[PDB]
Amino acid sequence: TVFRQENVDDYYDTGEELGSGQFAVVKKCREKSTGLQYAAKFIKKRRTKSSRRGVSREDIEREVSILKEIQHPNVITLHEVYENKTDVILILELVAGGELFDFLAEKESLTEEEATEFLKQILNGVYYLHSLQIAHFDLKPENIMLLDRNVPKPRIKIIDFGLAHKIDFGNEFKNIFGTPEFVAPEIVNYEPLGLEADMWSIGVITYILLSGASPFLGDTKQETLANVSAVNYEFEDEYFSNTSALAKDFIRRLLVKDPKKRMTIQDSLQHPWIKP
Ligand SMILES: Oc1ccc(/C=C/c2cc(O)cc(O)c2)cc1
Repeated sequence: TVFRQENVDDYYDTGEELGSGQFAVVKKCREKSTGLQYAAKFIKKRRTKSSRRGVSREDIEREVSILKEIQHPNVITLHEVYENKTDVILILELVAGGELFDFLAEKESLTEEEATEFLKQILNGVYYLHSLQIAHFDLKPENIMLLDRNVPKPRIKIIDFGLAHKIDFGNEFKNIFGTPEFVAPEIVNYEPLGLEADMWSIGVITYILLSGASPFLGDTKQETLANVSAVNYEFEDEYFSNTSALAKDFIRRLLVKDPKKRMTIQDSLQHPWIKP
């Protein structure tokens, strides 16, 4: 599928940089015809078939195809796509309140009410995605953006569909692999993957929200991955002594090695810690 090949600068002006990663940079921008503001994600294309730099056309097209399906208050949306010889440029919805990661670095730990206010929105977004058989595969606090961080109960949107896949057979076997602290054991073990992997990541996020600590983090990536595969985590009393047993139960039923025994998104919404 081809994208708009007019110069994006003919239609948008860019401003502050929002972040950058291995293959992409995101810049705030403003559409000239409407004055409306967006986030332009410039993804570097692969320059040869066998290269390891840049992102393959197949991978870019997958991210775009999934994003085109999405319209939900808790998930980022896609406005337009441009391309030139060097980049594909996604014109994404602008969510300007910063990463949940940075919000957490300030509070250092959330109350259960604050955590569940965020988690209910994350669960609602993931429920929408999983209902469409979309596995995100990269859920973590850096990929949850706040609309406005200066309100008591910030609203959020899930971002970053660079690893997302449609799961139309119940599992995909593609060597998908995200951030070690957040990947499920089936990712670590290179096993068939499905929607269940996201539910594990939600368990990790919840543990972090409540404690400020990462459940599986070792001193090296290989230690973290070994800890994940072995389900090597525990609720440290220093962090969790005043946390409810029901909150621990919610986490415990997500950090389950066997994907078939792990809570699904629907289970998580009915769990007594979440359900009103
Ligand atoms: O509306 C938005 C759409 C996308 C983004 C992306 C921000 C971002 C943050 C990082 O730490 C690294 C990165 O590569 C990108 C921010 C807002």
